[PDB]
Amino acid sequence: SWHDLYTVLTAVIPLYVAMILAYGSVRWWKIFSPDQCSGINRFVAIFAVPLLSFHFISTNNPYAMNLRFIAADTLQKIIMLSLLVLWANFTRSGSLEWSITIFSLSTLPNTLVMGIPLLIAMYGEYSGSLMVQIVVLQCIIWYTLLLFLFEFRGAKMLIMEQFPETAASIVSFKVESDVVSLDGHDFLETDAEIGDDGKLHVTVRKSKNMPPASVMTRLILIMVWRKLIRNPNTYSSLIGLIWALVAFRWHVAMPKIIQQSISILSDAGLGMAMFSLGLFMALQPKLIACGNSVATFAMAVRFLTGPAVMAVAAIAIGLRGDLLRVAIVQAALPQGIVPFVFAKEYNVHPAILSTGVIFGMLIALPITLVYYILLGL
Amino acid sequence: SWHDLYTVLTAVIPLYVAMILAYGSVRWWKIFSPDQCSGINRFVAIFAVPLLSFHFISTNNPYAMNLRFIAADTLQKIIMLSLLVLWANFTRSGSLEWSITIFSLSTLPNTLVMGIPLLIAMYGEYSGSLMVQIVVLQCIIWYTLLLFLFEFRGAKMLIMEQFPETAASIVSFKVESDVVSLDGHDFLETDAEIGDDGKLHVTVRKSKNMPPASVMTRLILIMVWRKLIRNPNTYSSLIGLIWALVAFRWHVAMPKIIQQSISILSDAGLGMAMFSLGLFMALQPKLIACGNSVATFAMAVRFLTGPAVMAVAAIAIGLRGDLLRVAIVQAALPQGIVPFVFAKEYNVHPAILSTGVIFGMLIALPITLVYYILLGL
Repeated sequence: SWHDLYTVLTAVIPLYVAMILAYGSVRWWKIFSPDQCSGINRFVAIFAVPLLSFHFISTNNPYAMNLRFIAADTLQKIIMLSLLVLWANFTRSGSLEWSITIFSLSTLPNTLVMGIPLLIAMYGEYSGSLMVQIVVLQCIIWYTLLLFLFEFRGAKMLIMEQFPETAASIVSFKVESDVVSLDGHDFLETDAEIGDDGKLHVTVRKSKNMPPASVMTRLILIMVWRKLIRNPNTYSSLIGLIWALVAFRWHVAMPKIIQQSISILSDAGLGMAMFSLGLFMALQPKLIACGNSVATFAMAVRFLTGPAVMAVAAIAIGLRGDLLRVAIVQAALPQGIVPFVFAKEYNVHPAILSTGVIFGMLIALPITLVYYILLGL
Repeated sequence: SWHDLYTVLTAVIPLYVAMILAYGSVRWWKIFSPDQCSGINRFVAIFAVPLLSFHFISTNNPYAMNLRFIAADTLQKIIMLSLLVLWANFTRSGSLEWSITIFSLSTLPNTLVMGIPLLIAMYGEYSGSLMVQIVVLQCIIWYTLLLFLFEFRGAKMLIMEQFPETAASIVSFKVESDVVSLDGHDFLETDAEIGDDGKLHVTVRKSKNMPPASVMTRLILIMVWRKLIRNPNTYSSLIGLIWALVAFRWHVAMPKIIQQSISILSDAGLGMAMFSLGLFMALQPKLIACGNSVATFAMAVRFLTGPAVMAVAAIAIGLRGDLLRVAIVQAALPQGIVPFVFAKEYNVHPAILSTGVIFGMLIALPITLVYYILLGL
């Protein structure tokens, strides 16, 4: 039909209007300076996104989750991880960075900003609830797993570089409180001291053999804790989950004054998110970053492999009806912002992820509309 | 009672929560740089305030205005202008700058950001409609009159300084297109050429006698047009008024897609306005700028003279019932932002206006609550 297409367009165009307004304000009309845009982006990331996430999570009911949908979403990621492990361990071309980038491209779409309105327009409010559950799972688990992988890579790099031969007998790690990351952007020095028994201890502070897995486990856990304790998204997710649990357990209603206090800043989340995405689009030197072959490979992976593995897993478990379609449409969404930020901070193929987010936001309307039409027959 | 007090507090606290959040982010937790705050303020002023004003104006019905309320609001300003004229012309202590500052302090409260929610909570939606009408009148007329006065002062200063003796016989003024203001922040040079008949013409370009009023009228009109053509508020007000007229004449409904496109950025108006006010509060070196005596004089004028002249005019015309109270409560609101911006750009007592806006926002809750209680007996 065409009325449903008009409803989908009505839902999706205002986001693009905000994006184009920001793009023109920076590129055509020359209104905002780069550092002013940085300040707007900082405000958005610190305030508008965490409050929107809190508002979405604290309304979701954790006692009415759809088990099979979560099972399919987890099964596709298990399939992807298995494929990556087999490719990396049993082929000379495999690498950890490529595995991380492929996992991010093929398994982490943008569900918060764009997924909820588009899926609500396409199928209804139950699709919105499913997107909320997916966002909750993504925030609690998959972002934590990405951080685990990034911290493991950083720790491996530090161990390999600092102790090419001495790292054989290391058993303990010490890190000062001033250390916040293992990216390498700062001056990290590890003093070494001989133990009484004969082993060697190392202390990490700010200015090819493997030790046993226990010490890496401890170090990675410490780093992951130190970075989760200083991230607004973790606080938003945890507080929202706890409040949702208690409120749907004891039917407790939040005070109206606190609700309005949260909403007065939560109401700016979607428009400011799209505006900041437009600012990011305008600040880039050119729309396509990596190049023709790399960009077409990334776009093909994002818009084909994700839907393909989603279909395989969904018919494998037994998803049927509109739910199945929802999964496929969820798989074809543009790639998320949080993995892009992670790739920027750890500098693991940031150009490919930037091409992903921006060009996917640009060309998701034709691709998602085509998916909707084909699944509509 | 106390339930009505709780409702008023519920309406007003979230604004202060946003303000305090911004103040702490800049002062306590040190999140935003001064230029990032400037970028946020620029975004707010360019986008969020004009769109909020457009949304409010385009919904108002211009065929159902309350004539007597507008008559009282205009009568108080006529009284103030008459008092200022008598004081300035017939006393050696009178001045134009003092008259402008007193008029701004005593006649221009903040009705858009704070007046509408507070008055809706206090008295109902009809109070909101009255505040919308007041905002429309303020945007169309009184801001234009302020600009007329400021441009007249600038033209007088330029004429007096450039031609202490030659300005007697000037008859025509020419201004190049690059000139945007008469503030003096730029290099303004006025070439003089002798006419064929014998008079002298002057051309203004960017690097005690009075001429007849026609030439000042022409020059001031040209400058006012050149500045109204480059102000988002004028476009917002004009387009909103035209759309409201046609839509309430022919019962035309705006397309839903355009409505959502406007609303996605209009929804951030109130929270971002309060956030920017908090940023302004945090960026100042100290809360009180002018000093103890000047601040107490300005605050006393704002919170006593305005209500007093409002009462005089309202009982003079014959306002009775809650409407009368509304006027008084409208007169005790904190002083507006647009006159403060005007005073900043023309540098006419900016410290007093800054003290006005900030300290009035701080202590309007006790004063307005006291007014509500006393008028409630």
